[PDB]
Amino acid sequence: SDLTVAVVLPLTNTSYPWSWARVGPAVELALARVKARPDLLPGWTVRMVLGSSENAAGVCSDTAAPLAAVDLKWEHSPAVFLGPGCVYSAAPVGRFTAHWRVPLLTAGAPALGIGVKDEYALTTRTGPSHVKLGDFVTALHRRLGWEHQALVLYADRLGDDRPCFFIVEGLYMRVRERLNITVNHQEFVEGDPDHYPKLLRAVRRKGRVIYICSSPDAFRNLMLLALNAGLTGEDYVFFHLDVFGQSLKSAQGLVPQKPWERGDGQDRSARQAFQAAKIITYKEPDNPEYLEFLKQLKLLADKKFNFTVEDGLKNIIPASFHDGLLLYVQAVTETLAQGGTVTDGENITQRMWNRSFQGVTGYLKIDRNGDRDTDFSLWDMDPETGAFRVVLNYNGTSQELMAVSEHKLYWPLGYPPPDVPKCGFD
Amino acid sequence: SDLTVAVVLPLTNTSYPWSWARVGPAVELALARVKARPDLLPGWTVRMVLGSSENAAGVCSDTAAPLAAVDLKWEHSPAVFLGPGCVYSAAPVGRFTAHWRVPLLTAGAPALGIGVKDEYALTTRTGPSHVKLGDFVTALHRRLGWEHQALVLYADRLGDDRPCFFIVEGLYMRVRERLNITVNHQEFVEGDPDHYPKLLRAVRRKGRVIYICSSPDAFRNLMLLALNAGLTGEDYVFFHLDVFGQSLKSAQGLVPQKPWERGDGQDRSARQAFQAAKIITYKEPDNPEYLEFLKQLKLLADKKFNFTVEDGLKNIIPASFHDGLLLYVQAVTETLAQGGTVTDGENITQRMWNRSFQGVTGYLKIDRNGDRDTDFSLWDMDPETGAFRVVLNYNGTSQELMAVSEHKLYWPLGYPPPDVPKCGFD
Amino acid sequence: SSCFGGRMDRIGAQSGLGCNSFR
Ligand SMILES: *[C@@H]1O[C@H](CO)[C@@H](O[C@@H]2O[C@H](CO)[C@@H](O[C@H]3O[C@H](CO)[C@@H](O)[C@H](O[C@H]4O[C@H](CO)[C@@H](O)[C@H](O)[C@@H]4O)[C@@H]3O)[C@H](O)[C@H]2NC(C)=O)[C@H](O)[C@H]1NC(C)=O
Ligand SMILES: *[C@@H]1O[C@H](CO)[C@@H](O[C@@H]2O[C@H](CO)[C@@H](O[C@H]3O[C@H](CO)[C@@H](O)[C@H](O[C@H]4O[C@H](CO)[C@@H](O)[C@H](O)[C@@H]4O)[C@@H]3O)[C@H](O)[C@H]2NC(C)=O)[C@H](O)[C@H]1NC(C)=O
Ligand SMILES: *[C@@H]1O[C@H](CO)[C@@H](O[C@@H]2O[C@H](CO)[C@@H](O[C@H]3O[C@H](CO)[C@@H](O)[C@H](O)[C@@H]3O)[C@H](O)[C@H]2NC(C)=O)[C@H](O)[C@H]1NC(C)=O
Ligand SMILES: *[C@@H]1O[C@H](CO)[C@@H](O[C@@H]2O[C@H](CO)[C@@H](O[C@H]3O[C@H](CO)[C@@H](O)[C@H](O)[C@@H]3O)[C@H](O)[C@H]2NC(C)=O)[C@H](O)[C@H]1NC(C)=O
Ligand SMILES: [Cl-]
Ligand SMILES: [Cl-]
Repeated sequence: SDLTVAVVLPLTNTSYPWSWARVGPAVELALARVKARPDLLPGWTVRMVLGSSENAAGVCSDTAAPLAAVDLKWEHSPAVFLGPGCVYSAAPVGRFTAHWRVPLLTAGAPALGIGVKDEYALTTRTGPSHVKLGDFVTALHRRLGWEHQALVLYADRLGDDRPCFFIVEGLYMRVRERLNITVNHQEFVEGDPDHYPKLLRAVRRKGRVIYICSSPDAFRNLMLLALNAGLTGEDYVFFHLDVFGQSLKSAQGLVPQKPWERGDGQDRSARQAFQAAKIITYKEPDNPEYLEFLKQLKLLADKKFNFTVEDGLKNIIPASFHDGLLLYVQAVTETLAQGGTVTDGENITQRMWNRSFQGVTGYLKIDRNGDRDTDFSLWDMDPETGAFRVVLNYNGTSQELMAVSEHKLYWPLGYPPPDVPKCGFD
Repeated sequence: SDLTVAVVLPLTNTSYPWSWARVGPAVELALARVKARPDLLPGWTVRMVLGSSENAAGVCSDTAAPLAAVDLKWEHSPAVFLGPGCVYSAAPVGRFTAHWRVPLLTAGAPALGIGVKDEYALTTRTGPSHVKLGDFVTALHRRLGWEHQALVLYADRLGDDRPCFFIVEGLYMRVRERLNITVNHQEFVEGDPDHYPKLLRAVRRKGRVIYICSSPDAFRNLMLLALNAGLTGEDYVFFHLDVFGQSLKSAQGLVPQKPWERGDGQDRSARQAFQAAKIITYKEPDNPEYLEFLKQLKLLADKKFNFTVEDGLKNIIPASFHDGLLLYVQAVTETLAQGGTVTDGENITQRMWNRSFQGVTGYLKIDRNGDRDTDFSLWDMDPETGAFRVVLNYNGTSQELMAVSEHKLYWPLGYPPPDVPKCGFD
Repeated sequence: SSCFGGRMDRIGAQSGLGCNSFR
């Protein structure tokens, strides 16, 4: 007569895209629509029981989260788990829920190994995955003739969820799986100056198509050092893997978009350097339903959660929890319509998998593997104004690259420079 | 009035050094001696509740084990956990017990990361640690002039506990922490022939002091390929990191010791190749108490466990669980003698740490970090007979290398070859 | 380190990527 939904997310820390101050009102919006829909679980009263994935210091934990999962499992015996979003939180919990035969929904956990559903059984991802980034890079390289060698630089803060490692892992593994070109890689520490000589040296020795996963300031500094060192768009192209677009403002206002502007009197040199820089991000959903969702999300989050949800790419994560929760309820409704129960995790999961759905994020497709296809945008600067704008869009499902607003990809030489230099790298 | 000891180990699989078929009777012997000792917990009746760390396939699991720990924690509220020994089993359980403020004892879990007692609080290791292997290697390099470069090759079976990775990790980190020499490393897959050209190439390009962590057969094949390629003891020295001495028989009988002998008509070529090979192992405890312990262990394990405990270096693990459990009981006895309780994990743990103890393994020392100092042996072949024998012993506590039975370290050139070649590696 | 010291979960050992591996 009622559905018990267990939630394991950061219930107090509001810094994550999957924080409860941000996913809570999104999910409450979802349940509120379930009530208004006579075609989704009629008569059922879906309840939620919460558990925090963060430890005493307030960061998501590889211990707090699995402990909270067990706690909710024996106290309430839920039918489904929601979250966690952190990789190190979701890995033990996913293995627990897989062993319990309970479905798991999260718009986080994008890491490669979560994709091994033979292990993370009944885990459905409704947000971005890092192999899907590999899919975008693959399509990019096929469309620009880069079929030999690319360099990947990534950095992480000690003690975090290693976001840039998992991003690069997914890109590296998928791109090599599909193109079998040489993908060199190098980890660095952002705060460590000793690595910047090393990195610049590697940049001009290991690759000319260069992907960097780092903070905005690290990517700006590297560009400034690359210009200072005579590394221009005629030979090098630097892709910043900024999937949440931290180096940009939101797509609602703040016209125009300048990631090289900093106010430190280096902005004139940074713009000239950023002519060789392009920014890869997740795609902002275009559909109006998304904008109405943000309006309601901001209103609810400020109302029953004392939080101020700001505009930006991170909001696709609570939008995807909202869409994933609606995706699940219909699956459960369909399972009940054929004599099943809410505990047939296999039947319910298979109903969600390999399926197209319409949500606030627009068209979303769950692939045969249970992971949402992810759309990406490619930002480039206008050589006239210097501001960055989307010039290329990747549909994750059809794996097609489409030009945006009749824009062209800026190249100092008119065409992309080769991924291999003249007479080798020497 | 009674002490509850929770156990998370492989209760069915008897393949691990820390299997219950082998640690069970050792622990049984320990509790049996606690009864006989009026000075160890008088009146208390120590009980044991068991949980299996293996999953449905019968291998130790990163999921079964933490689940069993939770299960025992709420069902019985134990005062101490015993095990697990697998690294991926111990890490989540260790973090759980550290969050529960419950002491943890294991003679396994030798991985570097377990050494972070700021995370793995109240975890006391009474068996070997892989940083201690670095200590041995450091002392070795200091005593033979190798202070520049060494190469490390390691391989693992896909899906196991990655033993050779954690071995090498501990050696890598510790040796580099103390000597700051270049330690090159390369992973390979044993069953993959494509790596043997690569490895042989790396051997003669990346180092001359070479450590290999692999199976016996892989190390033999590598030696055979090294001889076939003209790599002799005059320039190269190959250390096999065979800590449990899988490539050797037991030290009780089976005289003599020939790891190159295989019976495949290649034994004549393998002996000549193994002239450049030395084997690093744990040290067999010399004390008579150890021999009497094995006799009783074999008897009990065949009696109440239907298992046949065979002679070999692996038996130091159940001996260390036995010694570790006795070390605990005295600590609890001393805590009770000063008004504490059995739940003062911090007081009990500190009483065990930085402490010298006498057990069946002889002198054992728990360092300031809660880890048992580990003694190592160095085997070398006699150029007359070809059989291998211990020629060097490392006391983990004093960090001294002592010659064994007046033997000398065999060198084709009379002295060890330099860790750097003549005019560079080119 | 680029390869060693990074946690003890099988999720961080799906590719290496800091390590020198042939697999
Ligand atoms: C990224 O690529 C995806 C794959 O190419 C796109 O998916 C396609 O999405 C469209 C709709 O957005 C979908 O179209 C049809 O889907 C229904 C199932 O086949 C079909 O019944 C619909 O038809 C009905 O409605 C139309 C009016 O809309 C009527 O004219 C018809 O007579 C009928 O009543 C609808 O036409 C495709 O099937 C779907 N393709 C795949 C392979 O799933 C994504 O939309 C695209 N995303 C973006 C943002 O571009
Ligand atoms: C690896 O190195 C370790 C450090 O060098 C060695 O540890 C040493 O072990 C010995 C005993 O094995 C220990 O000796 C004394 O320990 C007691 C504490 O100091 C001390 O009270 C003892 O003295 C008593 O007994 C003797 C007879 O045995 C009498 O003559 C005395 O009058 C007294 O009544 C005992 O002498 C060292 O203290 C200890 N050193 C350290 C730094 O801990 C390990 O033994 C060694 N292992 C191996 C296998 O070689
Ligand atoms: C909410 O989460 C934030 C990110 O998850 C967190 O920010 C970060 O805080 C940690 C402290 O836990 C910083 O890191 C340190 O971690 C260990 C534990 O003290 C230290 O040993 C390390 O040396 C390191 O100093 C991160 O650097 C920091 N990162 C950022 C971007 O701020 C917030 O603190 C959390 N806030 C609350 C209220 O819980
Ligand atoms: C007792 O433990 C032994 C070692 O922990 C175990 O040996 C190993 O068994 C596994 C099977 O679980 C083999 O590996 C395979 O693992 C996965 C799961 O099927 C596969 O996808 C892999 O491709 C791989 O084939 C190991 O190779 C094997 N190792 C050895 C040295 O034998 C025993 O099977 C366990 N026995 C019992 C009765 O539980
Ligand atoms: Cl989380
Ligand atoms: Cl174990």
